[PDB]
Amino acid sequence: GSHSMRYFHTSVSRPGRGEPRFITVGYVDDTLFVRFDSDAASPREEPRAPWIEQEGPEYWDRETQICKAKAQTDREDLRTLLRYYNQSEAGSHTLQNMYGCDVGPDGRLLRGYHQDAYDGKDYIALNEDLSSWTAADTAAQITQRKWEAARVAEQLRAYLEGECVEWLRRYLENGKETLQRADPPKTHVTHHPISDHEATLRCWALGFYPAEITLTWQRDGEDQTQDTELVETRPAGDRTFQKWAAVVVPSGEEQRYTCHVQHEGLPKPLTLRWEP
Amino acid sequence: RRKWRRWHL
Amino acid sequence: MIQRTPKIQVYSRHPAENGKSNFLNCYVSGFHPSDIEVDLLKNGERIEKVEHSDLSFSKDWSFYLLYYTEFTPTEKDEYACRVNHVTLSQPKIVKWDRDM
Repeated sequence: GSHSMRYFHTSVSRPGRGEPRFITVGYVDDTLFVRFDSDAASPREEPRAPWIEQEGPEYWDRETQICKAKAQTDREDLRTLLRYYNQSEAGSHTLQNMYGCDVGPDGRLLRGYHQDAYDGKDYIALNEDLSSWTAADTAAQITQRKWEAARVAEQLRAYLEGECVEWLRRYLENGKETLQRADPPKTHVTHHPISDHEATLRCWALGFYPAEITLTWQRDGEDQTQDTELVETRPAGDRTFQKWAAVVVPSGEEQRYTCHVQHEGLPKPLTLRWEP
Repeated sequence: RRKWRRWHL
Repeated sequence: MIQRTPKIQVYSRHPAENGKSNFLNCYVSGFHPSDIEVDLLKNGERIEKVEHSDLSFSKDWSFYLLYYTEFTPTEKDEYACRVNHVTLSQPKIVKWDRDM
């Protein structure tokens, strides 16, 4: 249904060890599709998904120029942030930026984003109106006045409403065999005795895409959300994801427990039970 | 595709 | 200057079958700053050919990384992930339990 395009950027200064490290990656939904690393041999933006390789060399030239320019801007901005926060030149600091757009099933803009962070904390963010700013502190208010004077929000709005949406739709069409394919979870339940009295039931979901999933345990149709241990959804390494949910159960009572799986790749939700 | 960043902090 | 300690998961790409090729994964997430050292161990020795994903981050700005390598699980061999980060006094070692 709904889709997103995001570009992520990290610059990390390293005083005494050369210029800051700069790494940026682009995502459509949960799929990484481009990458640039300043520390790589002859840095260029590189493809990481098959559907983006069909773009011509002028695409990769422009992308690489933009990345190199961002790395340069970050070097200057990191020096400025030292002044804004009365910091010494000896420490390592981190500058992060994300921007992108969400589009709905009808292919129109749902929301645009552009936000920056310094040393892991919010610095300045474009508001949902794509016309105003939220500054985190008095330093970021200095940036906010500069950006209001230079009409930065109007420049971002043009991109987020226009190019961001148009190029996302292009990618979704060229990558439709993967980006518009939901892979359903392969599911099973395993049984792990703790003692003579109790056992862990673990409900597994493997090999699904996209990462969004809901796993819950029920006993006689009552949600055991209080007693369920969930792991964070984790990448399998092959584009797909994994997750499990576990409950501790009185031995001999396993058949009272059902695991419920919801994912966009499934016709209808699944219910599983432990099978001896 | 990416947006040119043309502003400083 | 916020600091966040990594969360760590060690797991295989596919359910483990002894003698069949697989991928061992060490997923580190939720940490800040981004400098981190991750080793995959086999019986306590560092595995040499380990690949890792490119640095990305979540909505709360915290980083995540995937380290992985091909392996063939046996009933005898013991695998683990060792993580050092500025937020940890000593490196943290997490053993691969195939049931998790």
